[PDB]
Amino acid sequence: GAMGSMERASLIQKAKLAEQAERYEDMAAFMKGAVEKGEELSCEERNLLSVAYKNVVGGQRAAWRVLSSIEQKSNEEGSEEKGPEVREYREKVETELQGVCDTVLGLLDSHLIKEAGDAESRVFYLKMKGDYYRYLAEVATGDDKKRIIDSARSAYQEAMDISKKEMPPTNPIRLGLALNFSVFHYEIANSPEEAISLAKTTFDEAMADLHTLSEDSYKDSTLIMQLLRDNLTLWT
Amino acid sequence: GAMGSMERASLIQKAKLAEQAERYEDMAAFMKGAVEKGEELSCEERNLLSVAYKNVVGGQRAAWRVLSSIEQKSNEEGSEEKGPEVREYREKVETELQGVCDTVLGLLDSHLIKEAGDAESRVFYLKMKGDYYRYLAEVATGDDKKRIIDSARSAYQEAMDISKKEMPPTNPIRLGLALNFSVFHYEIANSPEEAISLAKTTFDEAMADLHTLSEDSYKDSTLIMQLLRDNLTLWT
Amino acid sequence: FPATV
Amino acid sequence: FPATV
Ligand SMILES: *CC(=O)N1CCC2(CC1)CCN(C(=O)[C@]1(Nc3ccc(Cl)cc3)C[C@@H](C)O[C@@H](C)C1)CC2
Ligand SMILES: *CC(=O)N1CCC2(CC1)CCN(C(=O)[C@]1(Nc3ccc(Cl)cc3)C[C@@H](C)O[C@@H](C)C1)CC2
Ligand SMILES: [Mg+2]
Ligand SMILES: [Mg+2]
Ligand SMILES: [Mg+2]
Ligand SMILES: [Mg+2]
Ligand SMILES: [Mg+2]
Ligand SMILES: [Mg+2]
Repeated sequence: GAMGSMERASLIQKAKLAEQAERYEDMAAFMKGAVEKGEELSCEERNLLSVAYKNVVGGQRAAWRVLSSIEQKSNEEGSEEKGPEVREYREKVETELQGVCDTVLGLLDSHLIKEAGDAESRVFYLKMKGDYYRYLAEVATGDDKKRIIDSARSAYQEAMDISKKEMPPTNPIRLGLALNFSVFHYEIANSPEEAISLAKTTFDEAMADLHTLSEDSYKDSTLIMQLLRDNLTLWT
Repeated sequence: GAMGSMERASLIQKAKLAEQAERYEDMAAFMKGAVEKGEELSCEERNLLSVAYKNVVGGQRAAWRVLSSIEQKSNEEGSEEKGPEVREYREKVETELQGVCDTVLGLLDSHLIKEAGDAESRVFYLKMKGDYYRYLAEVATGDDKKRIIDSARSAYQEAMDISKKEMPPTNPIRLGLALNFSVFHYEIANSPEEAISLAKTTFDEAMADLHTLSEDSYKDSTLIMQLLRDNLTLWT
Repeated sequence: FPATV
Repeated sequence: FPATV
């Protein structure tokens, strides 16, 4: 790997510089190199890994949606034939997106998840696994679509089971997992009722636990709770 | 070249899709492939080429400035020693930026400029040549800095001479060239008086020629004139 | 699109 | 920074 000769601490330092410079592809490559050193990641390091790939794949998803919409319009009645170029370029972007998702899943499987024993690490990585299978599901149209969807579901479910046992209802990781699993239900699994129920119950249980928190923890939890409320407002 | 097997028209089509998707690296690679077909570029095609590389190098320049500022702060008294990483990563971004500039200059030299005979094409390409030497000058700190600056100046000057002979004072290409050459004087050549004089005279001569224009041409010219005014306001 | 983190 | 096009 191209980062094999760079110190772990230097890779982390440069990931933070890349973040400041909004160079998310570089940030992701540095964090991949850091993971491949083989040591477990601290809380801050897990967050850097997640931020980097979330931003890279987020940009790819936005581009894919623009191209997919143009392609859909091209296949409407009365639309002039323009050749294979729109499909080809949508496929190019799609293949790159799938590559990034496969890279992240590969890091999780080799060997982040198997070494993660604390709830905060294990839930966080399993949430990521669910997220990157969800992004694969967004673009899937073939024979493996059901298995891809099920892989997302299974990862989210394991994360949920641990989070409910081991974390308070206001824990930001538990909240963010629930937010994203609810979106999975709505957008991927054709289960809007499940999405709504999950968001509502998560919000309400968090509300009831806010009284236990410091000012700073309260701010952290309420920020994510607002996103649950925003989605509920969108969906009702 | 990786685009050697793709039709010229397909490369142009995909450049336009990439623009819609805000995929400027892809847009630039498609336009490079189109240039390398060896045919001259139409007005619209020249604009696509320029937009693509302007956006790619613009992002690199923004990142370079963030990193250079951090590096400058690191070399202040009382700043803790943090090792070679900031310099290394600034150098990485710098080298990539220089590579993109060299790529654009290479397309201009092989063989866009030598085949450009009409004022609108030749002035546009010479302006681009000035711009990419200016971006090289922004990061230059060594023995060739003076020659890099002079290469920018020479390209802008040839463009100016043609534009004044062959184009009306409201022509958007003449205006954009003058805007950028004025910035060259202010930021690169340590000549703020020349920058101010050029912006003022360009603005005033354009003002006097607006009466000749259609509504649509008026809108085009006045949009760029406002940028001249904005810079004058910044500088006075 | 809905919010995710 | 100043405006360029
Ligand atoms: C060390 C650790 O476990 N972390 C770092 C802090 C963080 C959880 C992972 C919690 C605070 N935080 C956030 O609230 C935001 N991002 C995420 C939340 C939850 C999850 Cl599972 C993933 C990401 C970032 C913040 C700026 O905006 C809010 C809305 C979400 C960062 C991650
Ligand atoms: C065919 C040709 O010669 N072109 C396409 C149109 C254009 C000149 C090059 C003029 C209109 N235009 C602009 O005004 C903007 N960009 C540039 C202007 C001038 C130059 Cl030399 C380069 C670029 C884009 C517009 C959205 O915003 C204004 C402020 C500048 C595009 C290029
Ligand atoms: Mg070491
Ligand atoms: Mg495909
Ligand atoms: Mg339930
Ligand atoms: Mg051909
Ligand atoms: Mg250098
Ligand atoms: Mg003069």
